[PDB]
Amino acid sequence: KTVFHLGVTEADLNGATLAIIPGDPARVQKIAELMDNPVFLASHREYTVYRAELDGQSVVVCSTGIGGPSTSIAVEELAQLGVRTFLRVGTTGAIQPHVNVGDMIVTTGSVRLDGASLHFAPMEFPAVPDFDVATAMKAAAQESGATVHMGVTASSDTFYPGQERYDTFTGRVVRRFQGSMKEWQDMGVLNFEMESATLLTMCASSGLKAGCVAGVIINRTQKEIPDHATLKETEARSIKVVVEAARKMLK
Amino acid sequence: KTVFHLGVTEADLNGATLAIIPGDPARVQKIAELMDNPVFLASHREYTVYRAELDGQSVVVCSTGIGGPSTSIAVEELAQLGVRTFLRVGTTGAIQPHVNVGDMIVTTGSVRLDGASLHFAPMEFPAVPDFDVATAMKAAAQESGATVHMGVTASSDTFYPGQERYDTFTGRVVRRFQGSMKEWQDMGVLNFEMESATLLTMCASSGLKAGCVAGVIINRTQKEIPDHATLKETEARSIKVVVEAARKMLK
Amino acid sequence: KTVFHLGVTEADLNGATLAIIPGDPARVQKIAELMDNPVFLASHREYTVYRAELDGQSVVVCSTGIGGPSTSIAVEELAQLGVRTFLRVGTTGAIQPHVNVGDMIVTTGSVRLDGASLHFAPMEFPAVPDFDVATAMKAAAQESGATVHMGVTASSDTFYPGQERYDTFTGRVVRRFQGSMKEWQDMGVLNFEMESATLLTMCASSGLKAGCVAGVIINRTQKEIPDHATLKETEARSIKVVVEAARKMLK
Amino acid sequence: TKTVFHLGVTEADLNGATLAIIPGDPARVQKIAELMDNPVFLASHREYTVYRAELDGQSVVVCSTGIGGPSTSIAVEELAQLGVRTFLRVGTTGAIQPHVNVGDMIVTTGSVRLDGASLHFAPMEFPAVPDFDVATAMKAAAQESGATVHMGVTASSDTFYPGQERYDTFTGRVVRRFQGSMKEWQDMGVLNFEMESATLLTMCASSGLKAGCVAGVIINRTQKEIPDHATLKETEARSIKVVVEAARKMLK
Amino acid sequence: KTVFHLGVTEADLNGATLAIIPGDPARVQKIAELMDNPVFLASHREYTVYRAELDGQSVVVCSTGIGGPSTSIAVEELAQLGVRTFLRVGTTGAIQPHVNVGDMIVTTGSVRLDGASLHFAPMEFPAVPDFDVATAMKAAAQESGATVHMGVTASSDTFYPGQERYDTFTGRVVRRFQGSMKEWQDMGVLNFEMESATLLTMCASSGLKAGCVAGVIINRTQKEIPDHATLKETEARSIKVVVEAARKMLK
Amino acid sequence: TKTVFHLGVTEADLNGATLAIIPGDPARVQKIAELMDNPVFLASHREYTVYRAELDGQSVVVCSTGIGGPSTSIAVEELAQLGVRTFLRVGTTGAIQPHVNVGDMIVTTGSVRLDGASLHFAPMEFPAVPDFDVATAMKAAAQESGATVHMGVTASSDTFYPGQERYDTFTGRVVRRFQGSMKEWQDMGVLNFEMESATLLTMCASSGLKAGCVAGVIINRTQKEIPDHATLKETEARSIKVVVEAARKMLK
Ligand SMILES: [Mg+2]
Ligand code: NA
Ligand code: NA
Ligand code: NA
Repeated sequence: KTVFHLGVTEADLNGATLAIIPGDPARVQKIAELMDNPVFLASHREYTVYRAELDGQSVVVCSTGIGGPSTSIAVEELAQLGVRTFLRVGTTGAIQPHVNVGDMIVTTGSVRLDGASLHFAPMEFPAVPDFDVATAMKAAAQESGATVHMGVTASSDTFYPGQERYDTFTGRVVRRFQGSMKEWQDMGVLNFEMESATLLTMCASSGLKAGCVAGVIINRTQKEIPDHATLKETEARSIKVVVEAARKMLK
Repeated sequence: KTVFHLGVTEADLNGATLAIIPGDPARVQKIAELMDNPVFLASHREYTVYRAELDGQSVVVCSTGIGGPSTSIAVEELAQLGVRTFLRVGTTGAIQPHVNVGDMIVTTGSVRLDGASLHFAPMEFPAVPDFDVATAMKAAAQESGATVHMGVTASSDTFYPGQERYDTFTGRVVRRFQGSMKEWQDMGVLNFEMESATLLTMCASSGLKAGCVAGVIINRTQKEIPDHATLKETEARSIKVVVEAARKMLK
Repeated sequence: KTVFHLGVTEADLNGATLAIIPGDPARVQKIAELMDNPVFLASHREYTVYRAELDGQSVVVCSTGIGGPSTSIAVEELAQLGVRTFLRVGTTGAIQPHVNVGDMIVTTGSVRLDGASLHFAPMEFPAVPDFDVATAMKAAAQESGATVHMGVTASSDTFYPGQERYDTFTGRVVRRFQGSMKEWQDMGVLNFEMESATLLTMCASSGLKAGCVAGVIINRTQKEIPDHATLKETEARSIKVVVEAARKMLK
Repeated sequence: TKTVFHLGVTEADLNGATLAIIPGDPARVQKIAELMDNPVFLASHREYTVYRAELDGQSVVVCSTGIGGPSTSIAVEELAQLGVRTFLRVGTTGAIQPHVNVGDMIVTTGSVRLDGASLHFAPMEFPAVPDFDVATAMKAAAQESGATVHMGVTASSDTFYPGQERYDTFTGRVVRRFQGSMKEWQDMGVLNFEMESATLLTMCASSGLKAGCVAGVIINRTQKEIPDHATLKETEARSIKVVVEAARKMLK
Repeated sequence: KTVFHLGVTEADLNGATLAIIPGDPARVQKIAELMDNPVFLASHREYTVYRAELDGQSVVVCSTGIGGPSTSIAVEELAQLGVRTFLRVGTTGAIQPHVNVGDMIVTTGSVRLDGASLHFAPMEFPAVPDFDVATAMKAAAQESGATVHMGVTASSDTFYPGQERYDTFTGRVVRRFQGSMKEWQDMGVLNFEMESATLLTMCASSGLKAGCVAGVIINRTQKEIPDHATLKETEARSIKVVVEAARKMLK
Repeated sequence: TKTVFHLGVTEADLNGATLAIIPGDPARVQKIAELMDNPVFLASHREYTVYRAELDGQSVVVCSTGIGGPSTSIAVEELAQLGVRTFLRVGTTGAIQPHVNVGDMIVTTGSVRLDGASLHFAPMEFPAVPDFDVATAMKAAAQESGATVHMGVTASSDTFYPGQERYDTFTGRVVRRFQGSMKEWQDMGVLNFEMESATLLTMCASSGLKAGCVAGVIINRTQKEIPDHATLKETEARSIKVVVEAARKMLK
């Protein structure tokens, strides 16, 4: 049996029960090649799927696309094929002045500024990671030598108005999001992204283990775009960290 | 300047003020080749971008990925580059017994079961198309010989629970969506999809003209696999119709 | 055999399946007299009911009163007596500078700033007209020689605070409505009125065909007071247009 | 001289009135006014019929509201622009509790806000409650008329049909929000449904205006008995007699 | 049967069907000693319980603690033991300039700025007192010679941000509550407290009779500080008044 | 020097404490304080009993909260004014999952916000989340005690009765919102019910304070509604030993 969107079967996964889920399809091969015997399985729409081996055990790498809706499809269909643990990796921009480019963020909870999380649990339910995944990500990030921040991420269904950007076609932000960035800053939120609220809510309410780790590639309060060397090193560290976190999760 | 995600410039669009926006990146070239002088511009993440010419005028074709969040990025960045009219095309499944495979649906309004629409307008605001775009889509659809339905579409941030699917890993649907498919059926809703609420709300509240047309490729109330020829013909007709609707909007 | 509020039976309607529904009881006779053989049927509370003949077919004219609640009663009771198509006519202000006194607006969707719409469908559902009624209204309005605007109407349960009027007894506007007129202006909304959200939501979710057309008699953004002659012409044109729209709907 | 936009009257037309009786039906306005002295028709436009009269020498307005919070909110606002500060709603109603009998009177102590226009004056958390002096005067007038009086909560709906959980309709459907709602209100002690009190009471309690509602019971949803015309006629007449006596107590 | 939190039995109550419910456990004995034969029953957590006799009838005095949650436990457990009428007494701060220190407020309805009221009735339901109890409280307060205000009270789940206090650890007030005190002032709200919305909603929806009376001990709009004698007199008058209101409720 | 408004203490009274242990019941404050060095009573007002003690040479406060978010929010605010930055909640809880046994410990990783006071600090979208170091210390302290420990989501209710879907009550009714809610939380993997963690965690996570919750299971709601009182005394004793050891780990 082949799932509707991902184009793979349970046999294709070789017994994997853990997936690493980047957003960008072009990063899938790069993550798989950090492990042993990487194998391309399928690519359709924003979903590129590889398998590889980590300490002898099969691991899936599957892209999600941008946003909760496309992420929710990938997580569901991988769970149909036996995956139980989901490690999100990416890079991100921080919104607090003490966070530096090259630091890592491990999300301990997300502000649910999305719609798909409500398709799994009502708004009162916390978008929080599994404690073992969060523990493994913190340990892998710390062992990398980076400075690590554990804290809250704001997870938005838009890149522009929901992150209170005004440098846009209309220059307008709807009332709900006017003043929102300052509010999140004053509440200690570390960063914005666009998938964690869906991922964490769907997994925490469905018997699946999930977490999110990200390397910081810009501080939005300072707007200092990194040189190429620093960007490359931060991107590389983020995926090396997520693979070591997967290693810590294997049983 | 090059826009942040799509990787194209205003010059690359060569004057285009109208975009055709399918979901799947692999459909972009297939739409572009119905027009004159198609040229590939860029491909990043779920976003593949071509230009072409229709009756001497430039037209962009840009994929959106699945879901309102990735759609909202593409629409905003194309608008930054001068695009003012957005024609969504795709194929869909219907939820009314009287709608047959091969028929076309032109959306007159969407049920906002998404999150990104709320980043542009509060829930009270109607997710409705531009009337000229809807009229052009109806005319083009009828001129193709298909049976056309004008009506309401339910636009969900998930494929599974928000469309009241129970054939899933948990088999559960949150309270909000229990009994929902029958509620929408009794309210005359024609079909589910995953992008129109975001697209139509964002455009109608932002000075952009938008509409949606889709070919019906399955009927969820019927238990019948369509033949391959009928599916191919319906896909081909959907994109012929959207290009003819673009020709009507330009003229 | 009589419905509870309107005081008419199905036999009194002489087979009519289409109603013209103004708000003011005193306008019912005026609209009826534009058609053939007008006959007074009943008057109770805000509900004055006539019948007339248009191209040989019976048409009902029934006032609604101000607001969604009284409107919802008239629509339901007429539907119980066999009416399936409802054409709302009136006159309105406008909130966009480009809309002039004497122009006409055909609503493509309503902002649901009412309560009664929620008694038919949850807020996510679009308050949108039937496409054939909106098309007939656009055609009748344009054929009259008026400048016609197709677009979104804000439909408020109040005349005063929900339209952000400060020339009131308290001069207070509740937080929800502070700044709201500029927000709707920036979102492209054309006008305020007080019944379309209820009408359009109720009908679109209940298998009834509805639409709304209005003549513009004042513009909130303009200082010039309209010539009383232009007001009289606009009132007369509005009802001539809705009768022609009814002619185009007859089968 | 300028007239208010919908009601078609000026402050001078009211002869100093600071109290209004506000029925829903325009045809009941003259019937209330004639219980007082020197009733005079002022205007009729749309659902708004307006009379003045005198009670113990003081001017009183009588003005219909139409059905629903939206048309009611217009009448209250425009009357308040002309100096009216106290608003007494009267009408007749069904009841949803078995202990409330036809011919009894209900004085609303608070309303379930199943409307929209109340939200245009105060967020949902705000209570739709009457002025305590108005409710007190209504209770005293009702008791002095010989009727059995019930003080309690009224459910105030923007619809007559689905919001009152009626299924005998064109579609036969009731939206999810209102499925099971009649039994829910019954178990919470709610006495009756009507269609204007949540708007009226929220608008007035948040705007420095005094308001209350009294109604004669003319049917009981929970009963099958059909009241005859003399009983309905008696209940309608008593309801307006009671509201005029309540106005007298407010003016004293 | 011994109720779980309050630690009393029906026999301990000696037939009482009326309770006076202050917030502070230390005030229970003081209230009981205004009546005949005061007897300590139990003390656990924030719940101190006495019985006394008033005109020969048993009355309970039971503290609630601060907040709707602890109040809801006390009311429920007393109702299990036969109590049907609940008279809340306390002292409060007023937010209207015309309300003076030493005046008394009888609540005619509460703004539901709490959470526990929603555990008994949806937000649309009015947090309103029983009319007999409010009438008895008005009469007792007026007969004492105090100036009495009947009106709306804002009932907050917090002492600090929900009363728009900025003199706090963070100085932050969440968006919902920014500007809120001026909005309640403009709406004619008399005072803030922290239990009435829960108490009134719970009782009104559960067949129990409840009301609230308070003496004003501070006014947030007035700079002048009240003297010690005025405060001691106001605290003493508040409890004398509630006992006289209980007398008026006995049957 | 001024005392805080409700707690009746000054910063000097706390001897520089930056960590508080916050039980609900005033009578348990002394029981926790006596597990540390040099316990001293500071104040008692309303439901707030406050002691100071010393742990490995560092000052620690113990302060009761009362039942519910509203009284808890006062105590946390006023302790934070006096320099407290870390808050360790200890208490008992009712488990809702069948695999959790009486006497097990639960460390909350996030709370379902079935309260009102959390909304006075952050909108509903914001996660009621503990500080990660506090949750890590609580888990380690609970494991080191020999207890079986569960990490997971807690449903945090403003009521004991209907919001925890209890039916053995005066009316026997539960409002629509909460009908079927316990099964819904069970199917979503929620471990337990209590009444303060949503307020505590949301207020601290949005205000620069570190907080966590640990609780001993005294009842399993898949079995019964009201708990039994033998290992309960034993469960309470182990829970407070665990929270003191978690405090030691946070101070190290
Ligand atoms: Mg730096
Ligand atoms: Na996507
Ligand atoms: Na009306
Ligand atoms: Na308490």
